[PDB]
Amino acid sequence: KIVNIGAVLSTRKHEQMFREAVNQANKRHGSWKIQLNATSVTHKPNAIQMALSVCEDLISSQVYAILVSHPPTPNDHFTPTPVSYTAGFYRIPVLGLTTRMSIYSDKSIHLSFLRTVPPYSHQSSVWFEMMRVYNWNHIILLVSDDHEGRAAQKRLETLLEERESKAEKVLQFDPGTKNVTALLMEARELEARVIILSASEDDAATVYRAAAMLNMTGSGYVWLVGEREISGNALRYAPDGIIGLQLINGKNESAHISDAVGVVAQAVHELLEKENITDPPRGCVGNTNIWKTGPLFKRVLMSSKYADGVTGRVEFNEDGDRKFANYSIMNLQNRKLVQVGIYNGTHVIPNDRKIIWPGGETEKPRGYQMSTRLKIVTIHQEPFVYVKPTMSDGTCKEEFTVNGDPVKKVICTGPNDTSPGSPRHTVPQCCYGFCIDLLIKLARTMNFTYEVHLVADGKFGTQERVNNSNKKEWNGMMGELLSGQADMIVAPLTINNERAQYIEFSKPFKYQGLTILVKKERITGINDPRLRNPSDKFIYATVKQSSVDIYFRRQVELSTMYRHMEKHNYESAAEAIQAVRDNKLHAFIWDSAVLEFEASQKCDLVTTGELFFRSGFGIGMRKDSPWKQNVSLSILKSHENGFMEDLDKTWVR
Amino acid sequence: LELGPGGPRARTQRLLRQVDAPVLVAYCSREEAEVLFAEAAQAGLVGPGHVWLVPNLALGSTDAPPAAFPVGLISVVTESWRLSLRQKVRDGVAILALGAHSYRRQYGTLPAPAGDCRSHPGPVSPAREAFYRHLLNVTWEGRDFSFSPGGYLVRPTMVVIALNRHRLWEMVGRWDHGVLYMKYPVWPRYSTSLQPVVDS
Amino acid sequence: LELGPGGPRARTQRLLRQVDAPVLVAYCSREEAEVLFAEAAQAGLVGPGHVWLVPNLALGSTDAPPAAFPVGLISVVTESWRLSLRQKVRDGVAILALGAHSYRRQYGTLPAPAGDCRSHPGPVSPAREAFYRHLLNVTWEGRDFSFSPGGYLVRPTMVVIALNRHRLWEMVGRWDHGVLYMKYPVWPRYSTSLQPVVDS
Ligand SMILES: *[C@@H]1O[C@H](CO)[C@@H](O[C@@H]2O[C@H](CO)[C@@H](O[C@H]3O[C@H](CO)[C@@H](O)[C@H](O)[C@@H]3O)[C@H](O)[C@H]2NC(C)=O)[C@H](O)[C@H]1NC(C)=O
Ligand SMILES: *[C@@H]1O[C@H](CO)[C@@H](O[C@@H]2O[C@H](CO)[C@@H](O[C@H]3O[C@H](CO)[C@@H](O)[C@H](O)[C@@H]3O)[C@H](O)[C@H]2NC(C)=O)[C@H](O)[C@H]1NC(C)=O
Ligand SMILES: *[C@@H]1O[C@H](CO)[C@@H](O[C@@H]2O[C@H](CO)[C@@H](O)[C@H](O)[C@H]2NC(C)=O)[C@H](O)[C@H]1NC(C)=O
Ligand SMILES: *[C@@H]1O[C@H](CO)[C@@H](O[C@@H]2O[C@H](CO)[C@@H](O)[C@H](O)[C@H]2NC(C)=O)[C@H](O)[C@H]1NC(C)=O
Ligand SMILES: *[C@@H]1O[C@H](CO)[C@@H](O[C@@H]2O[C@H](CO)[C@@H](O)[C@H](O)[C@H]2NC(C)=O)[C@H](O)[C@H]1NC(C)=O
Ligand SMILES: *[C@@H]1O[C@H](CO)[C@@H](O[C@@H]2O[C@H](CO)[C@@H](O)[C@H](O)[C@H]2NC(C)=O)[C@H](O)[C@H]1NC(C)=O
Ligand SMILES: *[C@@H]1O[C@H](CO)[C@@H](O[C@@H]2O[C@H](CO)[C@@H](O)[C@H](O)[C@H]2NC(C)=O)[C@H](O)[C@H]1NC(C)=O
Ligand SMILES: *[C@@H]1O[C@H](CO)[C@@H](O[C@@H]2O[C@H](CO)[C@@H](O)[C@H](O)[C@H]2NC(C)=O)[C@H](O)[C@H]1NC(C)=O
Ligand SMILES: *[C@@H]1O[C@H](CO)[C@@H](O)[C@H](O)[C@H]1NC(C)=O
Ligand SMILES: *[C@@H]1O[C@H](CO)[C@@H](O)[C@H](O)[C@H]1NC(C)=O
Ligand SMILES: *[C@@H]1O[C@H](CO)[C@@H](O)[C@H](O)[C@H]1NC(C)=O
Ligand SMILES: *[C@@H]1O[C@H](CO)[C@@H](O)[C@H](O)[C@H]1NC(C)=O
Repeated sequence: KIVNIGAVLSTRKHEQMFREAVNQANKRHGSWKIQLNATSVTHKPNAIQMALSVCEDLISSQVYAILVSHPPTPNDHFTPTPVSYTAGFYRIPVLGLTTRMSIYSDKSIHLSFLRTVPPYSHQSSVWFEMMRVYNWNHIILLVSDDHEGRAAQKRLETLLEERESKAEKVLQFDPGTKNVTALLMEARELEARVIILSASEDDAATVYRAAAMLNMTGSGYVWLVGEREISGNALRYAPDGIIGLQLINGKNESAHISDAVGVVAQAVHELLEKENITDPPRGCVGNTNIWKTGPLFKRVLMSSKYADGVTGRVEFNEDGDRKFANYSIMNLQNRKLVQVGIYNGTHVIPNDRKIIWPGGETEKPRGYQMSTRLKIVTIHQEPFVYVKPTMSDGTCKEEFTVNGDPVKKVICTGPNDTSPGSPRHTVPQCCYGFCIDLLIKLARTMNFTYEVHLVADGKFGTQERVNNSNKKEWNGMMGELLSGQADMIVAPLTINNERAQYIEFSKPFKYQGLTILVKKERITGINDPRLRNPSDKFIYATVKQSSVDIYFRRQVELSTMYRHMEKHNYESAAEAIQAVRDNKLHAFIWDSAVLEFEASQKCDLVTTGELFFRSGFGIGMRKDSPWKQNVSLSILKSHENGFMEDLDKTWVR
Repeated sequence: LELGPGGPRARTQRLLRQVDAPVLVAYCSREEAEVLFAEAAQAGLVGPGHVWLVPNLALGSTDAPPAAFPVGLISVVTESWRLSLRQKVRDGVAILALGAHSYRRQYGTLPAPAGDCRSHPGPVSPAREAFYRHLLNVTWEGRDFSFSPGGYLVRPTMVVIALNRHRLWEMVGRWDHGVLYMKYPVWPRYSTSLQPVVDS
Repeated sequence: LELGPGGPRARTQRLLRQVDAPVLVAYCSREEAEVLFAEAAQAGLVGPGHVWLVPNLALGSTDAPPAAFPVGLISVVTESWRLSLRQKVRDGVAILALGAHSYRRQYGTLPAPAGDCRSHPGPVSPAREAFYRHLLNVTWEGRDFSFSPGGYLVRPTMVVIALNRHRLWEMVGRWDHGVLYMKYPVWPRYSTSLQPVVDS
């Protein structure tokens, strides 16, 4: 039983190393009557003629596997593809020795393909490790629009989902296009200072020069790149201090040849010990069937641990890519690529030298640049945020408390009255109350200035699916905060599970629940028979697109009440309270604090039943906000000493 | 699961013995489909109370289905599934001709023919890129053949077919303009696997 | 599985690669145990995500566990597993002496000596049966040696032992009366040789 192996190499001397390696494997693994034969051909310029020569020289023989190298002249995925098709028709495994493209790891296209060197997509994983080492959470991902960039982005995002984190934003730029500065401009406006680039060498050079022109290479910024962006024309224009990484062997053709021959020999011996091995087709012409053993040979080849390689342990993952590779972390110090670590498959260990960050800093830079100007969206809630017209000269009227102390007020910008009568301009008005005083104390404590504006549509926020939409999106304050119009929500925003998935909440600054307001006390909460038996006689509803609507929608037992309420929901709390007082609405379901304050101050109305959904109000911020901890600590301290009690006495007695 | 010639027949029967569901959606090739359906019948997963839905990959040669395929198996194909080879060839040649017609009418000249197996130019010529663009969106005899950037069809008329009692693939539903049209108000379950009775 | 010495190995290796259970209970002799554990190591069922439990029969001399046995193998033995031969002989002679002493205390005479091989005493001779009954229920040094009518130890004090990292049969739990008292409130798991990996 003679076993024949084939190879497509470049220099015709690599063929001699291939023959020497096959001789070594044939002696180390007992020859007996196994006789591992070796045949080889050289790469050809024309791809079609290369495929035809693959049929005529290698497939014509009883080849069990084909090795394929990469010519020194850069042609990217062009050169190893033809073999992968011709050998892929018959399910003959083909091992790439130096190819790095991610398209060859897609087993639906390149069926019988394996590789001894990981693709570029795996450079994301090592990046992830650094994000764990230096605790970087807010990152920008600058990937090219080609398939390789998309693969890198997908791999990094999948890694981040396990950690349950997210990239700040992803910027896909068309390959080979100039003036990507516009995209970079967006990266400048973000709060993240870490940029992870995945592009070709020319695109890397373009991005480097554009970032240099925009002062993105200064202090506080961190650049993470792969080997494509720190070699060739990219290295010359690379800004100082960037961190790239290189595979240890990478371009060592001979080491990969030896390792591949070793793994192939081991797999061949195992396969012939398995019996029922049939025979390769012996010629492309005539034979139109796949090789029956092919899938079994590939399955044996993938499940192989050749822990004797020149390049270390040789093992494959679920799609043939080399698992557990070694990377060297390189830092550009004074126009020299100094090695400042090694990624040994699972961790990165710093060994020598000192990391020089792009701004010349000698200390680890944080991955964010929290601003001082804070755009704060707020809503008009009667005991928390009073909104009043300002006087003719553009300043708030001086007013003193009943105790005799000045009332702090802020200048908000809101939509004057409802939409039809509005002149459609953000008129400046005067905002004050519980939440405004809390915000003033919080800004004084945390040392940040602010500008306050009202929510455009006057809704707290919910998820809705408009017809002919590909996805649902938050409206109101939640949509404003998620879209970026606001940086922080200072309003009676209820904390619930639906909002918490997309939004970070501070520790509650006020505990309350849900209650029912009625005119003139004949309802026993939401367990009352009339509540569960709706009729046209009894009308009850809440404010549209609020926490109460979310609460009622998510309960199957309350579905009929949800339908009845939805048929008559109101636009705002004040309108529904007025409707209740005007005998137009019988019961109003809302927050305990607002409803209790309304009943106490206005009289003529009473709250009924016990609180049936206890929660609290919290300051809403974007996910993984750097100062979420500081806001929570400040709120806890305010609760502890006296501040919340003082606010309660002053505003809502 | 794991299908294929012979293979490890165990551990697929064990897994198919713990499938408790009224509706099953399967993905496999033709031979793997036959193996899976033989295993499922051995595991009592066919008959009334079980509905199978598969894409076109599992089907092969719609003219003659295997004996292992259960009746009531549901798949979705394109409208040209019932057309003859001559009609398919005519439709494809019509697509090419209409694309050439639109390109000539908009540019004022016939498109340049293709090259050879010789040295390839490299960068794509603007003429080749424009002919491709006019070749994508083509409508012919009412039904449109708009092509995706990925090279497949966008918004085609789709036909939901199912295997009837007579072991023949027959049309059951239509999908035009994003609106389903089914011929059965309630899904018929006339399979004759009531030997255990409890199976239903 | 056959688990015979030097026989069909591919047949059992095929089935051992299809097992997905995280806890495996085995029953075999010592040699079959070694063969089974070797094949399981070849099939990757020995790692930190697999627990093997076997009765006394599978193991042999606990003083020298074989190399094929994985760490964390669990078995249950009697409380005399760590006793020397002299101590066990003393316990047995004590049981016989206490039975004879009870029989004499009730009947006022020592039990009659046993017969001979060159005869067959067809009747049970209730003098013998009474002595057997007295031999059944015996307590000694605060240990219950009560014997079942099936002639084996009933309600005995059992201990649960396991093979630790140093490849020694360490004691883990006790079976005092009908209550389990075992160390290790969380079961420790080792990655093959070392590195006591912790569950995530
Ligand atoms: C790819 O990696 C190969 C091994 O990792 C490497 O082969 C090695 O080549 C070196 C010389 O470049 C040989 O070392 C020779 O010279 C030293 C110094 O005197 C002697 O100590 C050695 O005995 C020897 O004469 C290594 O022996 C050789 N190792 C092997 C296993 O081949 C290739 O050079 C690398 N190819 C590249 C980097 O392109
Ligand atoms: C949340 O509150 C934290 C405590 O007030 C605060 O940590 C403090 O951060 C400042 C930096 O602004 C540190 O000041 C040190 O660093 C600066 C700049 O590097 C130096 O100029 C100073 O001389 C000083 O060495 C404080 O030391 C540090 N306090 C503690 C206790 O660690 C956080 O920054 C706050 N979070 C925010 C604002 O998002
Ligand atoms: C063993 O491999 C050698 C290649 O080293 C094969 O010899 C080639 O055979 C083909 C077809 O007969 C010729 O086109 C080549 O010119 C030969 N190469 C050399 C260097 O002579 C040989 O056929 C193989 N033997 C077996 C039994 O497969
Ligand atoms: C590349 O893009 C940049 C940024 O969009 C262009 O620079 C702008 O060009 C417009 C003219 O359309 C002018 O407003 C200014 O010259 C630039 N404005 C800003 C805000 O940058 C540039 O013209 C584009 N083309 C190149 C660089 O060749
Ligand atoms: C990455 O490189 C390190 C060396 O820096 C490799 O570690 C050595 O690998 C050889 C090869 O088997 C062993 O003989 C040594 O004992 C290893 N040394 C140490 C300290 O572990 C490592 O194997 C390489 N990565 C891979 C996946 O092989
Ligand atoms: C509150 O913030 C202001 C400005 O944001 C700080 O004023 C300057 O902050 C920079 C930031 O490092 C310092 O370098 C300057 O020295 C500060 N100015 C002065 C006059 O000291 C201010 O220090 C902050 N207050 C704190 C941190 O307590
Ligand atoms: C099919 O698509 C092509 C490509 O968009 C259309 O060609 C365009 O025709 C308009 C005139 O109506 C020109 O202004 C565009 O420049 C053409 N595009 C290109 C890329 O040349 C063509 O009209 C479409 N066919 C139909 C029937 O609408
Ligand atoms: C062990 O069991 C034997 C057999 O039941 C007990 O012997 C009996 O003792 C009672 C007590 O007076 C007598 O009435 C019976 O006649 C005895 N039967 C026989 C067959 O001897 C003995 O007492 C038990 N020992 C203990 C410690 O409980
Ligand atoms: C970048 O920094 C230089 C340094 O002086 C400055 O002149 C230039 O205006 C900066 N570019 C900006 C702010 O866009
Ligand atoms: C090997 O092939 C023979 C004939 O093709 C067949 O009878 C036998 O079952 C096969 N052995 C396997 C599948 O283990
Ligand atoms: C705001 O709206 C009121 C209507 O109540 C109007 O009287 C006032 O002039 C408006 N303010 C403007 C347009 O600045
Ligand atoms: C779908 O949404 C559009 C958006 O304006 C609307 O005009 C149309 O009437 C909607 N169709 C419905 C509700 O059937």
